[PDB]
Amino acid sequence: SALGKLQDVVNQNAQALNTLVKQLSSNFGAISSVLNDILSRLDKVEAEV
Amino acid sequence: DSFVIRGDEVRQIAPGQTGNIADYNYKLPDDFTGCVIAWNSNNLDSKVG
Repeated sequence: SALGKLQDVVNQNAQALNTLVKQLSSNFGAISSVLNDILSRLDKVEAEV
Repeated sequence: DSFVIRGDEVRQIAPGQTGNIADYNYKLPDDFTGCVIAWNSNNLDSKVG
């Protein structure tokens, strides 16, 4: 535990990138989070929305 | 731009549509600035037989 002041700086920067990547799975209220899925389900004007 | 069409297919005369009229007869651009005006012409354009 004594060296943990450097280890926490490593941990926060790993957690920050994992949070940034996990947010690719979110819909944000869209029909899907997968971009090719949106473009397969819907025609151009609705897919753009 | 002027033509006769079937009353059902008038919906294809709009930006970002797909179908036999949209893709094989008359295609509007997605960023269209304009007005689409239609009227029924059964008294002019139909024939007995």
